[PDB]
Amino acid sequence: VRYSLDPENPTKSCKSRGSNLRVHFKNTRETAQAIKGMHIRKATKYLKDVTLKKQCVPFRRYNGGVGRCAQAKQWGWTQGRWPKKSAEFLLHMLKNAESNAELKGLDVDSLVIEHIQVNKAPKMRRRTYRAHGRINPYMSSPCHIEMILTEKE
Amino acid sequence: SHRKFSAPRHGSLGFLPRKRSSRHRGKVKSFPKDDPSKPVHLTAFLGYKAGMTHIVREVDRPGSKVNKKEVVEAVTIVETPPMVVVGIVGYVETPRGLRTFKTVFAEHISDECKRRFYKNWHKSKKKAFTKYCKKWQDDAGKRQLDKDFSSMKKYCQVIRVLAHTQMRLLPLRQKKAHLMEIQVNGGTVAEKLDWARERLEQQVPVSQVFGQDEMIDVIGVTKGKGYKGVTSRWHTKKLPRKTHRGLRKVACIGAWHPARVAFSVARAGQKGYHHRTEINKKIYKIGQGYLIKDGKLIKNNASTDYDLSDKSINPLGGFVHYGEVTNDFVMLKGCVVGTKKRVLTLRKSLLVQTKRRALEKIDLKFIDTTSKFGHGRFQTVEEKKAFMGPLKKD
RNA sequence: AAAUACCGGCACGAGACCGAUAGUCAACAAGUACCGUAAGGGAAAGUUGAAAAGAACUUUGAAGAGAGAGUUCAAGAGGGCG
RNA sequence: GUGCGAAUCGGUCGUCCGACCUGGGUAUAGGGGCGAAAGACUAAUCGAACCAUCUAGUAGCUGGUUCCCUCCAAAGUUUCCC
RNA sequence: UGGUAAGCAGAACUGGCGCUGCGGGAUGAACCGAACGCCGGGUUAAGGCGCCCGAUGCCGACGCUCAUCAGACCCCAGAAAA
RNA sequence: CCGCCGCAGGUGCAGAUCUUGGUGGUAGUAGCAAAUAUUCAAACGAGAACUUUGAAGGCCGAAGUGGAGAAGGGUUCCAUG
RNA sequence: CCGACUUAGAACUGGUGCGGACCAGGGGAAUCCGACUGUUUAAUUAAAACAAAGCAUCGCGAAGGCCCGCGGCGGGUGUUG
RNA sequence: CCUACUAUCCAGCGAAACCACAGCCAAGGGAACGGGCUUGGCGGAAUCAGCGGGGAAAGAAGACCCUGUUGAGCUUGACUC
RNA sequence: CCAAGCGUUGGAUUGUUCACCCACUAAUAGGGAACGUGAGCUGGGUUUAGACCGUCGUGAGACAGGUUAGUUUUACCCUACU
RNA sequence: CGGCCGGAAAGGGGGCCGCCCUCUCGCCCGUCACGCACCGCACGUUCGUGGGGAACCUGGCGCUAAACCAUUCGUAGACGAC
Repeated sequence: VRYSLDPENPTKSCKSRGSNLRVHFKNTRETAQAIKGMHIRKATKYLKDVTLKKQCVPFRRYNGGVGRCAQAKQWGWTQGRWPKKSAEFLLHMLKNAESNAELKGLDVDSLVIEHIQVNKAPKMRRRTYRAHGRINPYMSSPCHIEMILTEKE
Repeated sequence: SHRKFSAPRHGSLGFLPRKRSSRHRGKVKSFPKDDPSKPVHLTAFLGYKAGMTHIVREVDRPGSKVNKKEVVEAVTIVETPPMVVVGIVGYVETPRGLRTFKTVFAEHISDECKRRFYKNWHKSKKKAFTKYCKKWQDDAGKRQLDKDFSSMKKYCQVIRVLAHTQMRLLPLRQKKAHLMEIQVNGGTVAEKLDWARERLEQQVPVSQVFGQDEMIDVIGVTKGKGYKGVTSRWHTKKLPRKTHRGLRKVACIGAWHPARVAFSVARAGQKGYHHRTEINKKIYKIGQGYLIKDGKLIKNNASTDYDLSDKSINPLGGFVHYGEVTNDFVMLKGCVVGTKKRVLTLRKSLLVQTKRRALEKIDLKFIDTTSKFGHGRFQTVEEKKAFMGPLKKD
């Protein structure tokens, strides 16, 4: 593996990663942007509220048609969703990350999400059948996720 | 080519931004023009629409076919408990308009008024006007309060007074009182501000402001109808039945080549909940509140001079979707603007009234207090009992 | 008979030719897969590394997947990988 | 009407013992068949099916026609021509 | 020359645009000035010089005209009899 | 793998509704609406609006959404994972 | 002694409702066209178009009339008259 | 005015046509109907539901008309068989 | 003459624009906006393919003659407007 | 230096007196000598205790709040908003 950003020093950081993860890229990039400037215990509490529909994720770049909610005003925005599977997929990663921290001998009550990045994975093809004997693509849009934590206050 | 047959427009372009009015309380856009000839008075009031009922009276207008006969008129009851004055606000006449000069508030403000300066009253600490109210308990604090007045009869020209509602008394859910700037019209600025300070922290009933047979103007936001279509909103012609995509719309929204859609073409959007100002609403009578003398509560508000019976203006089952009218009320002619319970700004007339219809004198024979929660028959509980005899419950 | 002709067939030798969208349709399980009732039509598709030395073991998870170790000049070559 | 569908669905309709409806077997083949006749049907193809070859058919007509610098630089007029 | 006339159809002569930028005409294939290698100084043409906008911010000259539709620059962009 | 002197050409792309492959914006959008209808508990399980068992409420209503064949399909049959 | 389905009539009765849901023809005076039933452009025309029975001519007594076939002591009508 | 199924908001899943660059107007001139140019109006992030004025919107190298020394189906008193 | 602020209608026959008549009325003035306006409708008229009649043609067919039946697609993009 | 009086069209920093207050200088002619006299040279000299922001000191005086979500309402409502 070769991550995007090296950790500022490799003693205070643990990394976690997952390739070909089958979530919507345009939902996971928005929930991975919301989670970026947080303490890890804040992040686990936050994604739990996104699962139970208690705090929204502000859709900023991929916001085409995305509806308007009352829980996006705390982000200073208009449009928000509660993407369940993206919350579940980079919560499993947070649990793997704080597993790596305990094994690498860190204060796990102090880890801050320094860098988190969601790329596009290779698409997977299947077919929809449309009017007048035509077949159109029905392709899934999976994503690679990588993240680096760092112990602080 | 040209329009084949001439028709008028659908709807007015005078009320054109057909959007939800950002205010819930009716703002007085224009207070009536004053002259220092008259004695000092309030020019507006804040009432609550309770509901509607019949009236029967003998009409005096000579020459007409309704002269010396009886009629039946729709009347609207607006419950109006006495309003409390909490502050005075100065205005100065500027070349850019008319600028607020100096506000001075009273020492004691009731929590019902205080609620207006909060969204989350439960979570709050009620700390508003804790350090302002100090300025009456001190010698040095006084010597700003006293010079804030001397500056306002020297420089300031238009004087308005800050009234609020006694929502404590009203049968609604809400307790958060409505504040309202009411312009003190009448005599000179010294006479006006000496009056307003004496009336500070006191109550003003409706007999002070509005008389009887007085043409007033009612200001209120209309009843909301949500997102309505073009034939629902603008009341255009419906298209005839065989139309493929939809028959409930305007067909052509403009020519080719003024190549944009004009502001005058009838589209779909928000209908109702618009700020409106109907004029010439004749007051028939001002009732009395639920007094307690002798121990015995008197409630014969709707007792006229041709009934003599002890029925309230409350009909059987009170007013539907409002509640029980216990306070002093006003009773105008016909329909007024907005829902049941709706806060309603009653203002004095902008015009002069020199007609027969305007100076007509009212003499109510009968007030209907039959149930409005169905096709009611009985005026009073004693009528229904005397008619229907005893029941199984008895 | 001999001298002449020969894009089929069996075997060879060569080239100022092409170098995997080129050169045969076919460098590979190609007249293959697939399509058409049939006559017929007809593809795509080469490369880890010198050597599998193809990642024991610890650890998180239901698992895909990771984090450390480890092999190699190199995984910034990890099985469709110059 | 980017369909449920390269002709379908709903209501409402025509006929319902006869010139009726229908499965299999069988005969007719491309300037040919078959047609209670619409140039209709002949495998989503019909005023001449489908497949391969002649064949890279011909086009006074459309469209394109790939590096730089310097030097010279036009014509839309005469006569004859299905 | 034909046509009431046409930003119409057809000729002679010379000059242009097409094949050609540049300064002026606010704008514009053809008008007016003038034709171009890459630059500095000077000065002109045709047009300009209230402000946009380089230049009259001259103590410019002499008259004319008041418009409740003033007037204001080749081609040229809206007028007559009276 | 290249310089110089000669030699040879399938020798230079922005366009051809160019060929082949690859990726955008639209867009987390259109949409996932024909034929009445779902619900409470328990089990197995890491995980249940959808599996399975029970209980209820329903539909097909013998020209059936039921039991058997013909043509066509070719292991789709059955058990266990 | 043993009966299985009808039919007609009467009394009383209900808030005049009673083929109570479902099933289930609107009618009349004419004009044009084609007799009628039947058929037709599958995927824009179901019609007054085609057909039709009835009517009327034309050909031929077989080595023949009408038609097929590259060919023939070849073939269809014809197991006909 | 009422009902059902949508549209609408959410979890999960998730295409397509189309697209020089793109996208606010009045007049001027211009291939005589400008989103871009000239002179004026003027110009405030990111967006949701709608709507059908405009993009001389999409669709398909006009099925009308003409030309081509391009054809085909049919006809006959065309020419040659 | 100043003067476009507000009006300028309901019907019989016709696909009609136009026409003409009935009735009402203050009055029943004339026009433009791609001869406003089909992803707004409609499809009566024209103007494909089926058929009938009349005139013309030897015929196939023709009619600026009459007649009847004849598929009206897409917005989820940018702007405009709400 | 503390008070004595004004300022509202976009309040504006000033006028005047006492005393608390300390010189006898300040302005203008003439003597008296001095200061990196930096050896011909460029952004010199100001309004500047400017504007805007991260922070570190050392003193006092002072203050302990509301918004949004979540819940509820139904005068409101596609969703937001209210």
